[PDB]
Amino acid sequence: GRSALIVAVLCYINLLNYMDRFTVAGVLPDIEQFFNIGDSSSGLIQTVFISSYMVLAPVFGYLGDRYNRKYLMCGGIAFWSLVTLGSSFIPGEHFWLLLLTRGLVGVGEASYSTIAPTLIADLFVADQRSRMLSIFYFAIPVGSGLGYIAGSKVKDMAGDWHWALRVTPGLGVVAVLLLFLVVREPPRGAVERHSDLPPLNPTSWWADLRALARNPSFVLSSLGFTAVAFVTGSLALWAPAFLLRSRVVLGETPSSSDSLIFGLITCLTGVLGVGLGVEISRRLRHSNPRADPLVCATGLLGSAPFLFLSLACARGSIVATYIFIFIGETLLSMNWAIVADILLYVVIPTRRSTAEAFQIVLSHLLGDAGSPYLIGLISDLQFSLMLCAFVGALGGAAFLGTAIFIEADRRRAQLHVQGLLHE
Ligand SMILES: CCCCCCCC/C=C\CCCCCCCC(=O)OC[C@@H](O)COP(=O)(O)OCC[N+](C)(C)C
Repeated sequence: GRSALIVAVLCYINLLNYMDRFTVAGVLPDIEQFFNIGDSSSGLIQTVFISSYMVLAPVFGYLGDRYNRKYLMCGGIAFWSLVTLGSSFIPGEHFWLLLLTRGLVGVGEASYSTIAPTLIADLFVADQRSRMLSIFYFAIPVGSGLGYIAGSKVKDMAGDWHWALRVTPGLGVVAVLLLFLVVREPPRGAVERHSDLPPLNPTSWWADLRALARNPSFVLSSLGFTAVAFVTGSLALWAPAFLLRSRVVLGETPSSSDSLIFGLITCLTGVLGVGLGVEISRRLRHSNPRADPLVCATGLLGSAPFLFLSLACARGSIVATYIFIFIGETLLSMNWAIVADILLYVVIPTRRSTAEAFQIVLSHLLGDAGSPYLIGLISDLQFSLMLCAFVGALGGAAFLGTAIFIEADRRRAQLHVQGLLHE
């Protein structure tokens, strides 16, 4: 009864998190005009954000494995909300202030995104964990899309680009108050372990890193998740320009309507993919214990041919291409929630924050330092799509390799929880 309200609070804070991530991307051309900057500086904003995020994710993993998770989350939320509200007041003489404030936003969001799913892990069990993680990753893409559209509409109505950063910090003191009042910090593995036992002690951090590098299920699911994130990021970067150029060749248009249509499509396939993936994995898991990574691999390698045929279909019509991309993105998007589950049952509750931090670092590094840096390098159009398909096939092989090792690793972790094995 109280854990449902905790899940509602965490879903709301996740929606706010991605809203604050994308509210500056929904206002980008007026930023490019205000500070007198070219094309590279928007990529510099996003690069500073993701770099601070990746560098400060391991620190908050190490802190959330050993200290009060609710206090660190409250501090992170208060920090990024305060620095956003302060970043609203930057004059046009200094752009590096905007860069530094984006870095601090990245720090706070790294804190929250590293620590938050461990509470959902420690409050529920298998199927209910799967459904509440489904709600969490329902909250991410609606948050991103609504943040873009809210920044854009607030800038259009108010007339100043600064007001795009003034909408989100007002909904941040509410999240801090809710996280202080409603959420109560659960023990590390309260439902995976009886209450009469002494609490589990966190060992050294080097032992945590060696133990997280010695199990193959977690590493291979992280590599599959990395490949999926790379494929989706490159596709979202490439698709609107491709559809515009297709309508240029046909002659319909000699970036607003197609952009909003593709944004609606991305949001709807995100929520439908998370829902369908959790549903199929929960259905199949009872008759097959290795069904989560198999469903991940089926989603990835069954999304591959729909996108592969959309390029051939785009010459004839547009509606069939839209439909086929809508069908492929769902199978691309099951993997978020299913990979979050696969992480949260193969890792000891004294290592889940470090596992989330390592997964964040690996995924964001090999996806976002690679796609806008190598896709644009090899593009300047079919070899980029062939590289995308090769990475997708490698991710499918990684998810099958996860399916080989998921039983032994889940058993070893659940026996380590019960104290029957000692490291
Ligand atoms: C039981 C229910 C209890 C409470 C219910 C509340 C739950 C959540 C509340 C409200 C959300 C509903 C509104 C629908 C959201 C749809 C999002 C939406 O329509 O977004 C508009 C699109 O334009 C966003 O996509 P873009 O940002 O363009 O794509 C990115 C392009 N890029 C180049 C910048 C990378």
